[PDB]
Amino acid sequence: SGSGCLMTRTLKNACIPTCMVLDSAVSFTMNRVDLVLVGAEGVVENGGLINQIGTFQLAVFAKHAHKPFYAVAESHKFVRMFPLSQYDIPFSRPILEFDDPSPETVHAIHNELIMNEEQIRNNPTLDVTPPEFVSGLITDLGIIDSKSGVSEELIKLYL
Amino acid sequence: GPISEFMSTINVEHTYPAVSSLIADLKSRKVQGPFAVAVETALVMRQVISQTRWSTVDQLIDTVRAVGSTLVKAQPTEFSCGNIIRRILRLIREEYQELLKTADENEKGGMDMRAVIISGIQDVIDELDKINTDIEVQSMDHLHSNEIILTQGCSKTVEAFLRFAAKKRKFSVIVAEGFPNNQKGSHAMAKRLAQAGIDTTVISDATIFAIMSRVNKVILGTHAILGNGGLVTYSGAQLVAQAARHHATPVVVCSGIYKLSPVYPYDLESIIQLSSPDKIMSFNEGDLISRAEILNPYYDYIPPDLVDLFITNLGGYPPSYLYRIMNDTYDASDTIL
Amino acid sequence: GPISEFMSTINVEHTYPAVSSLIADLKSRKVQGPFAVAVETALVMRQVISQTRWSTVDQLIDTVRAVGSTLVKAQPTEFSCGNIIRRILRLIREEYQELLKTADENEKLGGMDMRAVIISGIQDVIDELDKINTDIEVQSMDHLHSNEIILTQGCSKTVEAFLRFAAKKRKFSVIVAEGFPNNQKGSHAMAKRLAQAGIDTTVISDATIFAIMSRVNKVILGTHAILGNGGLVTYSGAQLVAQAARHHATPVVVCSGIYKLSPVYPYDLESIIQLSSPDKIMSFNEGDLISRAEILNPYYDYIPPDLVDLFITNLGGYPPSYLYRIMNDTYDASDTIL
Amino acid sequence: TDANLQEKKIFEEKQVSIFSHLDWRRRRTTENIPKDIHPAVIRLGLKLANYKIFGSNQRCIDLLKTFKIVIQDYQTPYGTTLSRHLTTHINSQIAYLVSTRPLSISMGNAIRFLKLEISVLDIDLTDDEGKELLLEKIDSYIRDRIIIAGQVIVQAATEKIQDGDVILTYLHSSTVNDVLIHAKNVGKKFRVVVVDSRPEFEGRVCLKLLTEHGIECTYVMISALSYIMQEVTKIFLGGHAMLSNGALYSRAGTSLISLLGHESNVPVIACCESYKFTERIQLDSLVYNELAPGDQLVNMGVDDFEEKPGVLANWKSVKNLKLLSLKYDVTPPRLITVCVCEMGLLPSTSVPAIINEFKQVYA
Amino acid sequence: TDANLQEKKIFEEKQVSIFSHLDWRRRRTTENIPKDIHPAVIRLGLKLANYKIFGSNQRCIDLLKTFKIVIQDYQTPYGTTLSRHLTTHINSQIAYLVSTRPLSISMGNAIRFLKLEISVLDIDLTDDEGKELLLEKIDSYIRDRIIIAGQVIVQAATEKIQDGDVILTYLHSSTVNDVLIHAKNVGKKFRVVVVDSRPEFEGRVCLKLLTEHGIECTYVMISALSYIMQEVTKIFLGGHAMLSNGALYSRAGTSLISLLGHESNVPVIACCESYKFTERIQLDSLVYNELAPGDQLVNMGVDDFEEKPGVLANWKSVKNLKLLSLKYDVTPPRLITVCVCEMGLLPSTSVPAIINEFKQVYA
Repeated sequence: SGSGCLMTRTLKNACIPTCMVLDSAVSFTMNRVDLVLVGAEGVVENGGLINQIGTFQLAVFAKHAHKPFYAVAESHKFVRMFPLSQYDIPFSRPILEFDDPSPETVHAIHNELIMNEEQIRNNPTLDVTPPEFVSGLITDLGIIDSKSGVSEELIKLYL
Repeated sequence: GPISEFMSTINVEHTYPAVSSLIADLKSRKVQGPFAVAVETALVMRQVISQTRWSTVDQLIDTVRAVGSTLVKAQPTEFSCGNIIRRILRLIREEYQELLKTADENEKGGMDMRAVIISGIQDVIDELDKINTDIEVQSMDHLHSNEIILTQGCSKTVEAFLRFAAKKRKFSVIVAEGFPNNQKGSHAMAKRLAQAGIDTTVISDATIFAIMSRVNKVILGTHAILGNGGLVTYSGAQLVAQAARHHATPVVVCSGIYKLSPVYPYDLESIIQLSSPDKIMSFNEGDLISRAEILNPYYDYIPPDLVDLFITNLGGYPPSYLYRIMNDTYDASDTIL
Repeated sequence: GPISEFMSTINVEHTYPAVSSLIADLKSRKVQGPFAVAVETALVMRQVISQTRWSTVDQLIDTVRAVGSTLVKAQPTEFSCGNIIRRILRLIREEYQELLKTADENEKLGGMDMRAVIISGIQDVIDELDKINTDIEVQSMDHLHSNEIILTQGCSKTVEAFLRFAAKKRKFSVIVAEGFPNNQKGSHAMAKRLAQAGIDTTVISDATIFAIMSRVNKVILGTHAILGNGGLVTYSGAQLVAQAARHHATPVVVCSGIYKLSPVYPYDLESIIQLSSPDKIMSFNEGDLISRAEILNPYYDYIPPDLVDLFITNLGGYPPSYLYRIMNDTYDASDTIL
Repeated sequence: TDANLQEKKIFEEKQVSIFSHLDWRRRRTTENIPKDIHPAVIRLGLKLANYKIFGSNQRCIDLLKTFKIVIQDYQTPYGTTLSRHLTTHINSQIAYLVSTRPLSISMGNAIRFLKLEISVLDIDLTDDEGKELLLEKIDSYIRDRIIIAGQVIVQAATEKIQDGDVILTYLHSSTVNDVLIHAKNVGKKFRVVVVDSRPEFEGRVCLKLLTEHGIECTYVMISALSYIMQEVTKIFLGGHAMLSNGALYSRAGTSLISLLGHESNVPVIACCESYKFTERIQLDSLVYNELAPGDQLVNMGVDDFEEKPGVLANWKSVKNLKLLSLKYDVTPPRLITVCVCEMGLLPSTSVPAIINEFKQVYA
Repeated sequence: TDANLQEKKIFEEKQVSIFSHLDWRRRRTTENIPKDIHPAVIRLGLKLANYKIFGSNQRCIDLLKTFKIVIQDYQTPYGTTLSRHLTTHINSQIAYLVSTRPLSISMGNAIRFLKLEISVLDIDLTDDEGKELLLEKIDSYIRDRIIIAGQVIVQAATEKIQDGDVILTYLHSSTVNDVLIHAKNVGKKFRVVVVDSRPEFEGRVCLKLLTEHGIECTYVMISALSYIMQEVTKIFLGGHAMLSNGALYSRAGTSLISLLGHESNVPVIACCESYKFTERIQLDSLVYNELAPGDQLVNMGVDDFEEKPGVLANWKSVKNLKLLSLKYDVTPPRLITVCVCEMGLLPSTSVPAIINEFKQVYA
């Protein structure tokens, strides 16, 4: 998504210090953090989290690095979906497929050898954070840490 | 919205004298502990309702929603106070609504529900002088003969919890003197239940890890529980918690429900108070007390993901079910006062 | 480099008869288990050395380092065989280099008839094996204490004699999970023996492991072999004990001999675990079933080394992150593969 | 009986053995039976103690439609009315009906429900009045709480099955069997793993049932779990009951199944029905359990006690050596990823709220 | 000692109490001492039982410096040479000393070393030849094994200290103090946290030392660990011994320090010396340990000597009530990050190999 730069400016535009971090080196930064806060693009029944890819990439660190994890979610983002593992979610296009290399022959800041748009599409855009990693879930209904009241408030929504 | 923006201090001191009197005794620790805070809180509010002039209920709501915000400003950490308040607020709005409906039989004045609120308040009072009795019963469904229990720091609720089982079943218990604050009380407890025929073993507050190897269950009595199920317990209780988690030893909590509060632990540094360093270093080492930094925390915090079971005056419940007690005991608006 | 390239078939059977004779019993599992394999694997080479012709020494190692590759190709899983071999290879090259220096001890500047000492060196390791249980059971009193609750599985004779030692003086209780279906018979016998030894022994089903682990102090185990990564190749049903013990923070303890140690590395386990006949699991009679389903019965479990907390050896007690040092002081990295 | 004596020994049976408290006492015979006992209860009573592969759910049914006949054949004495005496009659049934085999949770909760509706009916209704609604109240309790919820679960459970799965069951759970059976008829492509254990191999009957529908199945004993789990993709579990903390209460190996599944990253789906839930709470699998006689362990081979001269056959007369076999253990929630009740797929920890969604329906 | 039927009495000390085996028997007075006891040994035996803060290193030193005096004052019974008889004399000194306080690991290993050099001693020497030799060996031991190792550890220890750190120690480790004072003398900019605990507040003297060198120090009891650890960034522990499994064996509160540190992501550094390594291992902190009299915590309050009584003064005669205080506890290795031996910074699990480097390539 590259949405970090947009998030960066919008914060810097509001006079607060920023420092972009490539998605590959979040772990090295955790010891320096005191709190981890991410948004929500969707919430399932079991307390899980549907957000942009790499959201779970963080919460495991916060877990292992013993740092808390909070996610901001609006009520109207709850969903009836209930994925078993951290993978079983409906996805449009085929994802993470391989090639077939028949016997032929086709042929440190290296900033221009990047995966093309095609092979980037093969990557997924969403990951899922299981509820065990969400120390706190904040909504318009309040903050919900039970991840069972997630469901009770959920049932209260679907009439 | 404190009361000062609704009534003047002298008027507060005149019409509601016990309030300011209690506020004095609150910030000055003349009253202390969660239980003693609760009982005195309702007794104050009882007289308040017993000596107040009002008309609408909405204005009556705004009054109690103000003194509490002031009353909680006294010593907020003793959440036992505010918990009693929010209980009354719901106790009003639902009593009002239940009486707003009987009057809507076919009519399609509205006050002097006084004594009912008092009778509703007294129902809270008589409920408290009972939590121990209501809690000490569920013991026989957990503690068994020859079991080994660890517990820290003279929690009265926990005392009668075990002494009940010790009447019929015989077993052992390890007591860690909640040093420095819970020192005196802890030794008394140990001495007390020792006479109750239960193998008692007093230890230093530091030998926790050594014995957790052969400890069956651990039992704790807190000072308060927060909205995330976190525990605000007396000094030095995260050790035994972390000691248990490292040994797969389950953690149980025997606490009344009034200590439950939906305040959310945003910043713990604004929660854990600090008492006098006299409790850990004498005034005499004048060289030291001038050359170093001495601190004595009153409370300790443990996060909920370390508790395995709660014991309440209502029953045993997992932490994930705690919220459904609050909505059944409090109202969401009265979270912030 | 197997021997079949160096020597043919019949010639081996004439000069080294017990070898081909053994291989039969080794693939047919007439001789099985680690101990019984080792002792036989040893005295075979005794005759081999006692009946071989050679001049230099590099040729001699090339012979034993060749037959073993076959002698382990028969049934590799019984690592006890090759372990005896790899130790023998060092035994001679340590002896050779040792006698190579008594030559230039004062020399101012042949290679044979050192068989009897090699045989005596071989004969030594045999005497060590009949000792293995004896110099291990004495380590019990440093761990087992009265009133303690112990859980074990199977019928590892080493673990048996381990406990019974403490049982003579101190009294306590154990829990025997029968190694169903394979370690069934031996387990029950062991339990009955543990009773007469004065142990509050209790036989439980193979599946009751999680139930009682909540109140189990230590768990003792005896494997079938230990691999290069410290992983354990043990009889069936042991991973249940390990995972249930770790999930209960219960300390895992392994009481194995040292000959079962082998530096072979567990590349793929699917080539390690073996499967006996399903007869041990489901009766042959249920003919409708055996035709309509896939039935399997293995008797080897694997546990990763990061699970065990302590090993008991004839040398002593050592953590898993130390076994390598035992290897290089007992084997030679040249003889890892065969 | 011996009364307080035989009720004091129980509270003397509290000593070294961590099973000192587990009630071993049984009655496998109709010898010295009392007369306050209806026949159909006795047959049921003998069914409990002697049937082996039976009663994850069928007990509650077989108990209820038996109870109807009890009340049907019952008639109140002329002196007191109906509700003033019926309970004492039923109380004398369950007391016998316990000594045959301790109550399940499915049975115990239903009893707790029946005694309520007894105490709440209006006195105006006569006998033939009072009886007739109870049966409906019972027949509804069966259809509403049991059978329908089953069909709801079976649908919802089969929903999250995917073509290509490899799923694992353990010891014939009539519910989970109905799932896989239903799964085949809808045309889902998959195959099943069946884990059996000693003593009474409750799993082979699941193999029979599944194979009689043409299902690619695999039969391996529990001690081979480390092996087969690599193949598996999903795990289904039918429980005896679920606990207020969210723990699943089922037979012996139910924990290890969930355990290795976690450490192999496969999910643990707990198919249980709502009324099986209980406000009870327990931490270790030894506080509350139920014993099976250790004699069944003597059977060395692969058959029920028959030509099995086990070397343990005299353990009853060998000191310091005593066999045993629990048939129920407590699996904590951290392994269970989801429970599927007729209220829908819920997180196991969300159980005790559902129980509170009943005391609202009931005053 | 009536005999070693008093050792049979120890064999009876294996009962229900977990501490039944832990030896309580001591002799803190010179009543009825035997004849064959050296004076300078008596003083030590008195210093053992009555001193506090007796650093595990100084004891080994003060033992050896005392041992030389024994041998220097020793004379063999002529006609029987020195080596044949020296041990029994010394063996009669240890048996006395242990009755004042059990041997530390820092001492026992030295004992097993000197007893070795006695046997290996060349017979073709004489007395004045022999005794003079091992005195240097003893002195060599003190030079190489402790003082230098001490002098090496500190240097390597303060090396990994970074300007701006916050160090946390606990209960006065002479080595840990020895490195802290070095850090200030090299201009390292930092500050120290000092954790203390009941009973004999051994941490105050660590505060006294560090303050007398002017360091921003902080004194809080251990029951505040949850609070203070957020400020901390590194942890230093001086151990009584390190186990061959990699576990650290130090004073009773050592474990919680390492535990709370891990769950707060701070490193744990074990500054220990090679001669305090042991071939043995421990799974529980109860099998091998030593006690202190429970009376010492009867005194509630901030003092120890001061006659401030308590509510437990009768605990000796109050059944079902007993006070105790273990002095040491193990610490699992996965919580120790590094061990600082004179062989450099090593992972704690590498301990037993180092012991082999002594057994091997030496004798």
